[PDB]
Amino acid sequence: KFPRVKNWELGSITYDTLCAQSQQDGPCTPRRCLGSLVLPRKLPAEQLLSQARDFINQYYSSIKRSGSQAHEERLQEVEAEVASTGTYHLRESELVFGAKQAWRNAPRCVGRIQWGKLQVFDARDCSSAQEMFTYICNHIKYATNRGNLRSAITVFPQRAPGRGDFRIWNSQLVRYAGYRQQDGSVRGDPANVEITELCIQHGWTPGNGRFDVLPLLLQAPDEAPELFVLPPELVLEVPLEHPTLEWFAALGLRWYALPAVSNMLLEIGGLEFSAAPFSGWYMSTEIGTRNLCDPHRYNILEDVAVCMDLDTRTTSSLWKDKAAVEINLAVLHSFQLAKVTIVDHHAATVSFMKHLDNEQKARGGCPADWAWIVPPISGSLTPVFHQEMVNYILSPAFRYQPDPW
Amino acid sequence: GPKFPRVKNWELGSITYDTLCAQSQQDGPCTPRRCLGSLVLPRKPAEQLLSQARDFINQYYSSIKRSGSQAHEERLQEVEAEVASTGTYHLRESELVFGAKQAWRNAPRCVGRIQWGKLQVFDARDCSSAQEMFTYICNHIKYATNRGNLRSAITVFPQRAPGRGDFRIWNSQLVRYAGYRQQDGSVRGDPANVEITELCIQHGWTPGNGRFDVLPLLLQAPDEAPELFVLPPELVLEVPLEHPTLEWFAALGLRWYALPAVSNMLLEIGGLEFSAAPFSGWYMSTEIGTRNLCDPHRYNILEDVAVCMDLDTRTTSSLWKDKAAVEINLAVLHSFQLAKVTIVDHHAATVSFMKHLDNEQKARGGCPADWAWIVPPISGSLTPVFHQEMVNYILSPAFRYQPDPW
Ligand code: HEM
Ligand code: HEM
Ligand SMILES: Cc1cc(N)nc(COc2cncc(CNCCc3cccc(F)c3)c2)c1
Ligand SMILES: Cc1cc(N)nc(COc2cncc(CNCCc3cccc(F)c3)c2)c1
Ligand SMILES: C[C@H](O)[C@H](O)[C@H]1CNc2nc(N)[nH]c(=O)c2N1
Ligand SMILES: C[C@H](O)[C@H](O)[C@H]1CNc2nc(N)[nH]c(=O)c2N1
Ligand SMILES: [Zn+2]
Repeated sequence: KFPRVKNWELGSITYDTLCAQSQQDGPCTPRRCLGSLVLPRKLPAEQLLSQARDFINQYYSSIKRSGSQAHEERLQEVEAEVASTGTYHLRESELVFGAKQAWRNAPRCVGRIQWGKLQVFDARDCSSAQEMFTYICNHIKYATNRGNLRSAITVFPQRAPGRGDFRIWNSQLVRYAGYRQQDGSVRGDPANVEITELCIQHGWTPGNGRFDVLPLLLQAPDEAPELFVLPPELVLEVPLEHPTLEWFAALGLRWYALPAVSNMLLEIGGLEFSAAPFSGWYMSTEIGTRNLCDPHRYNILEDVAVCMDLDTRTTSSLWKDKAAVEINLAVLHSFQLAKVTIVDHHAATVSFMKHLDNEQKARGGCPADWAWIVPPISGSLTPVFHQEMVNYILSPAFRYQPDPW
Repeated sequence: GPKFPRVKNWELGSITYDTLCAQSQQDGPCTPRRCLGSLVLPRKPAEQLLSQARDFINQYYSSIKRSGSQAHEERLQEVEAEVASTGTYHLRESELVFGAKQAWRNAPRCVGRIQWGKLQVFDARDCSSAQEMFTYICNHIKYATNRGNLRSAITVFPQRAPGRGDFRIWNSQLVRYAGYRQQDGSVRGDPANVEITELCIQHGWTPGNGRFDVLPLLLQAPDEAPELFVLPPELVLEVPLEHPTLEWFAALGLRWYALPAVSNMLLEIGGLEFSAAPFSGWYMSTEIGTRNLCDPHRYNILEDVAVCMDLDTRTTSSLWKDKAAVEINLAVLHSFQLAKVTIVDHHAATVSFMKHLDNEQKARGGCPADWAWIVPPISGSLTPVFHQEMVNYILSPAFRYQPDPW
């Protein structure tokens, strides 16, 4: 059956027919919906072959050469390579297609209007932690681009039958240290406690600030991970200040410009890429609301509210909501002042809406995770709140994977 | 671990398993291929009734700790006999009270369920005219409103009968503002209520022309055309909205009623279907201040308020929507507080729902919850529910949606 999808602000209706191309089951069953869960409980030739035929068919269709000679000779190659090695390799152009399709298909991403514009670095000729680091520095410098950020992915070597994975231990290329203190509390970023402690275990000298940029633990197959410190001039950071509130700057708050995920797995045509770091630019709510205001992140709300002299003693003064708004404004202002790319949650979701329309004409649907797509302040003040969404798994995909340790 | 969904809170790092979902005897709209949890409305008796009935009666006896008893098996026999010979059956009084509370308890879209055990149940199963429905409704509103100190209540009209037509309240709520369609194509009042306004008029209501005219009730007794009834203005408590520091906000003439009372839902118990059974609580302040006032397709006042606040409305990145919504929300709380009318802010409320989650975990092993509806429409991740995973599934008794009577 094809689901009927309504926008409640406008009374408009479409049908999702794309969802019929899902070959992978999600977590819901008719007895119970599990769609607000972050993770899956879950976490041979014939089947690799079919995902591979499917994907190649996807690529030749994409360049409008379906059923051509080049298409059939390419299905033959793949057939022949699997048949004798139990695996195959992608052509650079195909990889480029798969990476953009994997972004296109990511249901938790509100930035997909950008999906066609992705700089793809091929790093499948990497054989050491050393090389990885080199590739990673070039990715950072390219993506950062003096504040004029540009989407990029760098694809390290695929997983292989015999052997350890290429991995980046860090969850992001830039992350702040979180230091567990004696009295139970955390200095710095509570989300990075464990990865901070792993870096110390492998011989990093720690700092003691709240914004110490972490080193990278890079691991080549079956080897101990290796520590690399990023050169400080490569990690663009943005000092936080407020348009009108003068003391805010005094707070010493800052955030880094580049959001680059480095622990997710990229799957294309049955092949898996355990190290394939990707980056775009931040939506300000990610920093203003979640990273600074989550109670299990930097948890700055009370501090800000007090500074604003708000009545902290009760929920009904709405001091939480008042402070959160200024912290998001301070993030937008500061990024705009330091000429670094940022998108607010209204502009972002408005363009997500455009993307839904585009996909509806292009593909007959768009898989989307409503809980992730709707922003964390002002949900119903943005258009996506009012938009129904069908969520499902298409391939190429980005997946989660276990932590290497 | 156990083969029941694992459920995680990402703020505290705590885990539970929902086993309650095992008791669900009704499929929702999702399947392994695609999740449909975000649709408001997905999709659209004989031997079926009996087993729905048996199930309910079994729940009733458990709740009183008499499962397996003689009174329990006799009740079962009594229900079987009745359906054997009439196609239907009837609930004992305390069975209705249990079921009505259990239906509120089961409703995945209600954040207010810490309150589920406290519900005044008005048995109106004797009611036999639209005039009488009106008396009952008025009694409900008086009781529920209690001069500002609101009280949860439900009034249950007679059940669907096979061969006879339904009791039906046409209004979606007991209290609703009119929406008048203009010549320029805009709406004055509440655009949500454009259809029910035009039906009131067709049935001979003489209409007003304000932004906040209280609609009359269109009430339908079995097999009769519906009849029109005007609520006496002294029974509809309203709160004029002001802001604690922005002195001009009172000048906008915004107002809202005290009593949220849903009147178009179907209460199903044991297979029996109560098509008219309006229930009411008190508001969480975001329903008024954020949805009713700021939705683009409702009163849509965000721009007006931001202009008064002298915000830059020509650019998204000034967060003018965000600042104005906050203030409108503070104004809803401030004004209900001053007027001594019960209201709860979205912080207080979501907290009490986390408590309710923990109570239900112990009592029943889980709690059906609709995340998109539980999370408030401003300040989501500032409330603890945002960080709580939730399992959604259908349990009976239940409030269900039903097709509009026209
Ligand atoms: C163009 C700038 C981009 C913006 C503004 C953007 C926006 C976002 C946001 C707000 C999230 C939710 C993040 C969170 O709550 O942790 C997200 C998730 C995601 N995005 Fe993007 N995105 C951008 C570019 C990209 C690119 C280049 C890729 C991949 C090539 C990508 C793939 C993903 C994926 C796979 C997720 C889900 C991550 C997860 O499950 O943790 N996005 N995006
Ligand atoms: C005591 C104070 C209560 C509060 C604060 C409250 C809160 C809420 C809220 C905020 C909603 C969502 C409203 C919307 O977005 O349309 C809701 C929905 C709902 N509540 Fe409550 N509730 C309360 C009492 C009740 C009572 C007494 C009942 C019935 C006995 C009830 C049953 C329901 C049901 C069935 C829905 C879903 C309505 C729909 O899907 O259209 N609640 N509740
Ligand atoms: C590409 C991109 C653009 C942009 N604007 N923002 C992002 C940020 O994405 C993330 C930020 N922080 C964390 C994540 C990863 N979260 C995965 C959920 C998860 C799974 C398993 C364990 C766990 F602790 C957490 C992604 C990424
Ligand atoms: C009891 C109660 C307490 C409280 N605080 N708030 C409420 C508010 O409940 C509602 C408010 N506004 C609208 C509704 C009705 N929602 C119906 C959604 C819908 C739309 C279209 C078709 C359909 F079948 C169903 C309920 C009810
Ligand atoms: C439990 C819940 O699903 C979880 O908190 C989700 C909600 N929505 C989200 N949305 C985004 N973009 N990112 C998140 O981390 C989350 N967290
Ligand atoms: C499309 C989406 O399902 C819809 O806008 C929902 C979102 N969450 C909601 N939550 C509540 N409480 N009330 C609503 O009307 C809605 N609307
Ligand atoms: Zn689902």
